[PDB]
Amino acid sequence: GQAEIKPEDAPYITNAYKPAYARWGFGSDSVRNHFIAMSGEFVGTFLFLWSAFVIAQIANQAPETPDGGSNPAQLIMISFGFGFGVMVGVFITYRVSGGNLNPAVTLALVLARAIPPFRGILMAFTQIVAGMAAAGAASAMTPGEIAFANALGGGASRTRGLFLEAFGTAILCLTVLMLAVEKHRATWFAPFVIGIALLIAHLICIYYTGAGLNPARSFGPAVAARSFPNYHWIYWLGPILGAFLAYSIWQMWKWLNYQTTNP
Amino acid sequence: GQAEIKPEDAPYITNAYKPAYARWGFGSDSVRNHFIAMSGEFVGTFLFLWSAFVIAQIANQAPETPDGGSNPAQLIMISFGFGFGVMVGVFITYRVSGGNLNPAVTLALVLARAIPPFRGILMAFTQIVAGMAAAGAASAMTPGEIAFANALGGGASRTRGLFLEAFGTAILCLTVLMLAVEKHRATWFAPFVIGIALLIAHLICIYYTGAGLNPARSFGPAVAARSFPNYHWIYWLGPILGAFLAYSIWQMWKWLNYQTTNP
Amino acid sequence: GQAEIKPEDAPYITNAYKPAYARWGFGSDSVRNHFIAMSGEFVGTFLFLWSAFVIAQIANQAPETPDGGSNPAQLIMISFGFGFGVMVGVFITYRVSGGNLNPAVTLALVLARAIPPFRGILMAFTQIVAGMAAAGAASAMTPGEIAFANALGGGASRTRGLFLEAFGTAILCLTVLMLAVEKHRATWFAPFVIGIALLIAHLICIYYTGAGLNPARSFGPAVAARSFPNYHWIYWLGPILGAFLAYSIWQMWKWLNYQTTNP
Amino acid sequence: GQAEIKPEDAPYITNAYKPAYARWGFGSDSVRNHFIAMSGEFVGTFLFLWSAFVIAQIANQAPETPDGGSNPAQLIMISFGFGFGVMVGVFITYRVSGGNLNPAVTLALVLARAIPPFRGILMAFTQIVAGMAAAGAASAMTPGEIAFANALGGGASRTRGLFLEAFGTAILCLTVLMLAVEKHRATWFAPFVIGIALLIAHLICIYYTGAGLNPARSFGPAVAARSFPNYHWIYWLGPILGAFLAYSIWQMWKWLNYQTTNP
Ligand SMILES: CCCCCCCCO[C@@H]1O[C@H](CO)[C@@H](O)[C@H](O)[C@H]1O
Ligand SMILES: CCCCCCCCO[C@@H]1O[C@H](CO)[C@@H](O)[C@H](O)[C@H]1O
Ligand SMILES: CCCCCCCCO[C@@H]1O[C@H](CO)[C@@H](O)[C@H](O)[C@H]1O
Ligand SMILES: CCCCCCCCO[C@@H]1O[C@H](CO)[C@@H](O)[C@H](O)[C@H]1O
Ligand SMILES: CCCCCCCCO[C@@H]1O[C@H](CO)[C@@H](O)[C@H](O)[C@H]1O
Ligand SMILES: CCCCCCCCO[C@@H]1O[C@H](CO)[C@@H](O)[C@H](O)[C@H]1O
Ligand SMILES: CCCCCCCCO[C@@H]1O[C@H](CO)[C@@H](O)[C@H](O)[C@H]1O
Ligand SMILES: CCCCCCCCO[C@@H]1O[C@H](CO)[C@@H](O)[C@H](O)[C@H]1O
Ligand SMILES: CCCCCCCCO[C@@H]1O[C@H](CO)[C@@H](O)[C@H](O)[C@H]1O
Ligand SMILES: CCCCCCCCO[C@@H]1O[C@H](CO)[C@@H](O)[C@H](O)[C@H]1O
Ligand SMILES: CCCCCCCCO[C@@H]1O[C@H](CO)[C@@H](O)[C@H](O)[C@H]1O
Ligand SMILES: CCCCCCCCO[C@@H]1O[C@H](CO)[C@@H](O)[C@H](O)[C@H]1O
Ligand SMILES: CCCCCCCCO[C@@H]1O[C@H](CO)[C@@H](O)[C@H](O)[C@H]1O
Ligand SMILES: CCCCCCCCO[C@@H]1O[C@H](CO)[C@@H](O)[C@H](O)[C@H]1O
Ligand SMILES: CCCCCCCCO[C@@H]1O[C@H](CO)[C@@H](O)[C@H](O)[C@H]1O
Ligand SMILES: CCCCCCCCO[C@@H]1O[C@H](CO)[C@@H](O)[C@H](O)[C@H]1O
Ligand SMILES: CCCCCCCCO[C@@H]1O[C@H](CO)[C@@H](O)[C@H](O)[C@H]1O
Ligand SMILES: CCCCCCCCO[C@@H]1O[C@H](CO)[C@@H](O)[C@H](O)[C@H]1O
Ligand SMILES: CCCCCCCCO[C@@H]1O[C@H](CO)[C@@H](O)[C@H](O)[C@H]1O
Ligand SMILES: CCCCCCCCO[C@@H]1O[C@H](CO)[C@@H](O)[C@H](O)[C@H]1O
Ligand SMILES: CCCCCCCCO[C@H]1O[C@@H](CO)[C@H](O)[C@@H](O)[C@@H]1O
Ligand SMILES: CCCCCCCCO[C@H]1O[C@@H](CO)[C@H](O)[C@@H](O)[C@@H]1O
Ligand SMILES: CCCCCCCCO[C@H]1O[C@@H](CO)[C@H](O)[C@@H](O)[C@@H]1O
Ligand SMILES: CCCCCCCCO[C@H]1O[C@@H](CO)[C@H](O)[C@@H](O)[C@@H]1O
Ligand SMILES: [Cl-]
Ligand SMILES: [Cl-]
Ligand SMILES: [Cl-]
Ligand SMILES: [Cl-]
Ligand SMILES: [Cl-]
Ligand SMILES: [Cl-]
Ligand SMILES: [Cl-]
Ligand SMILES: [Cl-]
Ligand SMILES: [Cl-]
Repeated sequence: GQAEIKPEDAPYITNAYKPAYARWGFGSDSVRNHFIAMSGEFVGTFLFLWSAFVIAQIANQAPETPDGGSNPAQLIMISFGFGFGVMVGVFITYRVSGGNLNPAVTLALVLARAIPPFRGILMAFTQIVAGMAAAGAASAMTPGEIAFANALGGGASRTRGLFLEAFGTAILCLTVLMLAVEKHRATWFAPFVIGIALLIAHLICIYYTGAGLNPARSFGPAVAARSFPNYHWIYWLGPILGAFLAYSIWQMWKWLNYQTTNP
Repeated sequence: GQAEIKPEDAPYITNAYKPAYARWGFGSDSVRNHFIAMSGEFVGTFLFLWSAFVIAQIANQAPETPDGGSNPAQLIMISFGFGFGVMVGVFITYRVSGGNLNPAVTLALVLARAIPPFRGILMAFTQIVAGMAAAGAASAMTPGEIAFANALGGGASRTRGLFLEAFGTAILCLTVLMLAVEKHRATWFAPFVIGIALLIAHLICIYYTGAGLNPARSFGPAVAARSFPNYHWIYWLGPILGAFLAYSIWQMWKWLNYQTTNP
Repeated sequence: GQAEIKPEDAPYITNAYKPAYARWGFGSDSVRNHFIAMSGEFVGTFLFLWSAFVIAQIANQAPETPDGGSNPAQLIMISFGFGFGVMVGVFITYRVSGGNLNPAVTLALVLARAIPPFRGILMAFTQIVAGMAAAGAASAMTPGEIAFANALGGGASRTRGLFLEAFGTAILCLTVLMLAVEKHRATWFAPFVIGIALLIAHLICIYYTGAGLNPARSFGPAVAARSFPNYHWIYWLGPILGAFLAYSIWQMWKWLNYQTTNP
Repeated sequence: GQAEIKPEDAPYITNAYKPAYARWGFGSDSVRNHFIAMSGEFVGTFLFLWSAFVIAQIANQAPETPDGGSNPAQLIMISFGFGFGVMVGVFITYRVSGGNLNPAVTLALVLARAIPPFRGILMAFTQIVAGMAAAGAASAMTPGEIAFANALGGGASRTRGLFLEAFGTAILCLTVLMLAVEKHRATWFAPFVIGIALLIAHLICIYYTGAGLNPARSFGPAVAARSFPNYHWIYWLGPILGAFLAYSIWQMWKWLNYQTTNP
């Protein structure tokens, strides 16, 4: 009553498709392993953010919408660039670094003790450098003035923008926690769900905040544009609050042993 | 002829990705387990409906279409917010509560005896409170008048709207029954299919009814807007009829032992 | 070196998610089994085509595009209704009838000897009745004149339309053959790929032919509109040619034992 | 503690859904096996590029956007045609040829030693002939002048276009390497990720270069239009550079034994 697995096909069963941080135990603090993790975060964050920056540049060449109105097709395009861009980046780098590609996601995972603090700082630094490189590349590669930096819009105040950014980032981070960090038959598929979470968070936030949801995404274009709005802090504090909210929900479920009827 | 599973990778095989209601047997009536289920429905319904309400708010800032015409890009955006929003919510909460996020889905599952009536009532109450919280949050977070409450449009009568809502809800509930409640190799993937079902149901209904398809989705914005149209009942009776239709089809297939050639 | 499967989780492994026709051997010619198959095709085809007809009705209320031009957002909406509509229908009915939902797909599968001719005729008749019911329901449920019947457009001739319909249907049928009929680790996922194939085929065909790709989809609206264009035959012959082309490619690969390096 | 697999269901476990090149060992140099591989690349590339060419033809009938601006809905439609078109093609041909459908992808895989050079040349030649056939068919099937040939736009220079094409092709090729060539539990799903990578690469490139990303995609329409721009070379050199960049990253990760904490 077992189905035969041919020896040439055993790798597709034995080689689990799991985030790299699930297997960062003893031995992980070598220079080699720190470099692997940094290289995954650099490559992944660069390709995700470069892609999404060029896509936003293009989408923002659409004719202006009167009276401050929204442009649904434009918003869909930009959300695809970030949502599908992160999906591809995370699928590529999942077994390299785990594909965080976002200092707020790394923060949630350090709070959850999925990633130790020093490795987490290395990853976050890498993501921010990658975002600076992506912004510089996207600027160099496109004509016109930079149109992919974050700014308030749509009549949103700074306070509203802070809360939009926090709850959007929370959705993203809770997705990573429940699909990638939690170990089950759907862990392999987490990069898909993470990408859809980011897609959604962009449909919520682009019109009002530009959609930061990721300090590395917001910092790099500000550097490249040589321009920091005085409300730039919302793109740091909002995602940090969202990481903590997501962690807090996950932690409650872990204390409750959520997945088991009779612990 | 078996492929080796390394002990560190056994959790990805042994921990099934299955809806929580599949494992609610003896022991389930503890306060702990009722609270777990309520917390999954609250978190999931809040994040799904909050997201989708803000997305609809934004989409409804598009310039008006003349002569009552439709705006396909706008309709696509809103359908993404509800369809992908529910997808993310259900993937997050699948092993917490099963991710119903909708009193009509809970009703279908109580009729199918997947969920017992008292737990079902607790879940439905939770969903309605979550929808009120989401509406209040989305209103507080966005400028302008609320634009995410349901209303008839597109020249549709109340009777047409009732039938559109019933058949759209039936599609959703039959999806949950056949992909999540029925146990097979695709059960793990049900949250994806459920989200696409809801996406479709929004492309059918937004233009004509606003797309309720979920009494908790329709009630909360009416509370927040301090406004109930006299036809609000279609957003309760239509989804209830759809739950019964879906249940009736599933029940026929169960009586027939559909999946087996020679019972 | 094996991972434990808890007895309550064995159904998710032992109950394969496979099309019903894979298991239609001895015993299949009972009235019960013919009725099961017909009921799957009726329910699936009705929900798919009803959904997609209402979605097309709505999309076709968009303001007219000047000079015969195309409207990409409108075309995307309609393609979503048919592509995601068929995806949901096939996922629901996969283990009931196999989810053909299309006489041309049934024809390809009768040529491939996946489905015997008498059962195939029963299924095709059912699909055509379902399409008539869906058209009548969609008409009854929506205001205005029917806008979901097929017609030539975009400057396309009948001959061009015949070839567009044939090659689009071939893509669909080759997808079913290679993902659902062929037995492998991705068979379970065929409903997804089938839906994307149909999505693509609609982006190819709507503007020029209305996108028939399915005689049951084309016949029912003509009945409901009390209107058959003299070129209606392209919506029968084109899909029949496409079924044969797909079958011919698959048959060549089967003769070649494509999947095996050293037969 | 094992779940029963019924003998009729063993094929869905034993028949791995893996790219054909994973199993091209001894015996592969027969005429039969060369023909199988060529037939997969021909069928797959023809259906992908034919589909996407007709879709682009249609999308390019949209009313002109003033002042050189972008049209997000149009760009989304075209990206769907190539991204979902390649997805369907690769799912169909995965176990036939591996579904490269692109000389630059074949080049990356020859550099990675996944495909030997002579077979690789045969595949690339086939892809280019398929692209010529697809262009000729799409032209013959549609009214109007050909609108699916690549050209610079959006104010992009040749140098910018070369770099956009190189980095977009790199994303595609790194996706193939890390999801299809690398052997793990997600290899079966690589056709999905490959299609999303191509979707993204089109949202980056269409507006500025037309999106070549594939010498067979760029050559065939130039032949059919009897028109080669003097910058046509960017559609060869850009994808070749991208293949090398992707290979270089993958090779670094292979030298590092990326997937293992303690080699
Ligand atoms: C002398 C004591 C040496 C202790 C070496 C312990 C190395 C544990 O190392 C861990 O092993 C697991 C496999 O068992 C892997 O999954 C982890 O990737 C790895 O970090
Ligand atoms: C890895 C990223 C390298 C990208 C290099 C960007 C391409 C340079 O592009 C050049 O920019 C000039 C102004 O800077 C313009 O005047 C040129 O005509 C344009 O080609
Ligand atoms: C919604 C309540 C928490 C978010 C509030 C964001 C306030 C942003 O506003 C900041 O408030 C600070 C404290 O009052 C003042 O010190 C700063 O000058 C002011 O910019
Ligand atoms: C406390 C939140 C974290 C902020 C991250 C560091 C980004 C700050 O960065 C700095 O912004 C200043 C604005 O006054 C500028 O003058 C500098 O130009 C800018 O680089
Ligand atoms: C086995 C791990 C579970 C730990 C015991 C959980 C018992 C608490 O159970 C729940 O706690 C909630 C507090 O958030 C209360 O609101 C609920 O009323 C209560 O049922
Ligand atoms: C003295 C009698 C005590 C009866 C205790 C029965 C507990 C059954 O409990 C059930 O067990 C299943 C595992 O077997 C789990 O899947 C279910 O989650 C759980 O509800
Ligand atoms: C968890 C949800 C908490 C969200 C709080 C909403 C943000 C408050 O936002 C404020 O609303 C005022 C009117 O109410 C406006 O006048 C302000 O300028 C706007 O900032
Ligand atoms: C399509 C037939 C079933 C749906 C019918 C919806 C009727 C909604 O209309 C209601 O009909 C009731 C009964 O006649 C009257 O009592 C109510 O006043 C009227 O509002
Ligand atoms: C029978 C269908 C279920 C209805 C769910 C309860 C919602 C009713 O709710 C009530 O609607 C009334 C309209 O007359 C109002 O006057 C109240 O303002 C409103 O809260
Ligand atoms: C093994 C479980 C199957 C129960 C026996 C089913 C026998 C009925 O079989 C079917 O019943 C339908 C009623 O809906 C009739 O319309 C069909 O003609 C008949 O074939
Ligand atoms: C006296 C001879 C009676 C012959 C009865 C043969 C029944 C075969 O029946 C077949 O069995 C397979 C399981 O083995 C199932 O997968 C198929 O669904 C079923 O059609
Ligand atoms: C299962 C499908 C049943 C759907 C019934 C369709 C709803 C009837 O709808 C009615 O159509 C009339 C004209 O026919 C209009 O005049 C009405 O005001 C409209 O309500
Ligand atoms: C492209 C070649 C095959 C498709 C051709 C479609 C021809 C549709 O045209 C039909 O051609 C028939 C045969 O000449 C004539 O008998 C019919 O009157 C004419 O309508
Ligand atoms: C040979 C292709 C199959 C055609 C399927 C049958 C559809 C024909 O149907 C018939 O079309 C005629 C047009 O002359 C009409 O007069 C009838 O109104 C119509 O129902
Ligand atoms: C083991 C099953 C494989 C059957 C033998 C296949 C041998 C034919 O092989 C191929 O046949 C093609 C015909 O379409 C020719 O075009 C090719 O040149 C030839 O290599
Ligand atoms: C006399 C020596 C003959 C050597 C024949 C070796 C054939 C190896 O052939 C390989 O076998 C593998 C299965 O083991 C398959 O996966 C590969 O597809 C196949 O190329
Ligand atoms: C496999 C691809 C075969 C496709 C054949 C294309 C259809 C021929 O189509 C014809 O093109 C003529 C000009 O060439 C036009 O004048 C016709 O009226 C149009 O029908
Ligand atoms: C960005 C730097 C690498 C890409 C540069 C693309 C240059 C395309 O420009 C080419 O440059 C060649 C070498 O100077 C000259 O020989 C060619 O005439 C000129 O067309
Ligand atoms: C070196 C990059 C590879 C180029 C691939 C071959 C395509 C060249 O092709 C040739 O382009 C020439 C332009 O001068 C033309 O005159 C010919 O018309 C054209 O077919
Ligand atoms: C077991 C296979 C791993 C081979 C040994 C890798 C040791 C190199 O390790 C890394 O090399 C990088 C070079 O790219 C350096 O930048 C890093 O500082 C270093 O940690
Ligand atoms: C990507 C974001 C990385 C988060 C790094 C958080 C840095 C906090 O790390 C802290 O860990 C404490 C252990 O409890 C130590 O006591 C402190 O010294 C240390 O600063
Ligand atoms: C989310 C919607 C929850 C549906 C709850 C339905 C409430 C009906 O529950 C009913 O169950 C019956 C058992 O047959 C009892 O006899 C009744 O007393 C009870 O009201
Ligand atoms: C959905 C479309 C169903 C296709 C049914 C095709 C009907 C052809 O079936 C044919 O089978 C032959 C066996 O070789 C018989 O000899 C013929 O009598 C019979 O008509
Ligand atoms: C689709 C693109 C196919 C790439 C084919 C690359 C052709 C290079 O192949 C090369 O292989 C070398 C082995 O090191 C030989 O020494 C050379 O003779 C040969 O040209
Ligand atoms: Cl260590
Ligand atoms: Cl403020
Ligand atoms: Cl109990
Ligand atoms: Cl009415
Ligand atoms: Cl029988
Ligand atoms: Cl003609
Ligand atoms: Cl050989
Ligand atoms: Cl240049
Ligand atoms: Cl899977």
